[PDB]
Amino acid sequence: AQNPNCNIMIFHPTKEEFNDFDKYIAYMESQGAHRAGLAKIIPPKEWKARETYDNISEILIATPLQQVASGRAGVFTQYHKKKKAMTVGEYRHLANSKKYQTPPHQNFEDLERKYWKNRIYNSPIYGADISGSLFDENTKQWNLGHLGTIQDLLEKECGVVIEGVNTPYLYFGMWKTTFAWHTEDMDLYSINYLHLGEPKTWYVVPPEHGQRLERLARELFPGSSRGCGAFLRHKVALISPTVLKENGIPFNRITQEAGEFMVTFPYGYHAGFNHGFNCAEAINFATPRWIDYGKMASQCSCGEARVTFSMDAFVRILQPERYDLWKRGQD
Ligand SMILES: O=C(O)CNC(=O)C(=O)O
Ligand SMILES: [Mg+2]
Ligand code: NI
Ligand SMILES: [Zn+2]
Repeated sequence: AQNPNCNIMIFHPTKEEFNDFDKYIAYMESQGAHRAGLAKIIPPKEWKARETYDNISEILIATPLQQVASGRAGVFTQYHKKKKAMTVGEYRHLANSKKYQTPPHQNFEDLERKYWKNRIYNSPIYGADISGSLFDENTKQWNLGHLGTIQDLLEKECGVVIEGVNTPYLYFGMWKTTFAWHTEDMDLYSINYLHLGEPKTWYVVPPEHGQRLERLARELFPGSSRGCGAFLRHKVALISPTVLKENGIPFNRITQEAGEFMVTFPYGYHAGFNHGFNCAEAINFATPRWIDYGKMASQCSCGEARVTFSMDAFVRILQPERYDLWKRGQD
């Protein structure tokens, strides 16, 4: 078996290898990459997402989210308070203000120490889940607005035509903005490109060990667990690397820099934080190997997780027994 310790793998495709997206994903999996839950892909040196980022300031963040924490430094939840609309130029100025800017630090490890010590004492503002793309239409390779759709994959593998669409989303971050422990909707893959700015640190649990993370989360968030049988779908819970180590949970970490892609694999729990002002683009995708994960994915039926129009069809076709109860949650 390849990559039996489930380490995060880093790939450096040539421009020739960067032509065929599906083929490269299948290659990475042939080397065991999926066992980690997360891989990094450094694009060929000749490739670019677009010519410049000079003209993005007028993108609107219609509903910036203030991420307010509760709990202890290593075990906390966050709630998202809605704020008034602002442009990306206005958000960048806010991220760079004395109140929100990255503190002085020695290196990424020192900054990670400072994040886990101090995150709960601040409420950074995140622009999340903004439908759109920053890839130039002329970028033909690994353009996250031009991928094969999940509805087309399901149709190709299973023969069933379904409604729904698959588009990318933009993320504008600042120091301490946080993504909670989660897998993707329907345990899909994700791909994330860091277009510009400061890094993003990721933590990930190997898919084969995801249930260990779930059992710890039920112990650490016991009222949330009683409220919902898949409460990590709410995307609110954080657990630090120190707490994971104290409880024997297998995980890995890596820092993504501007210009780099990350891929998350089916049922790879992940969480992380931004180092300073940045912009990322991400989308879900599927492969043939995903189908069985989609059939087994947990679902939130308490009604908190509330997700896209296109997830309906996935549940209806892959999980017809759950359909009924999951849609009672979504209506
Ligand atoms: O970058 C972010 O805030 C969160 N993104 C992801 O969870 C992803 O790409 O799967
Ligand atoms: Mg603009
Ligand atoms: Ni994700
Ligand atoms: Zn729920």
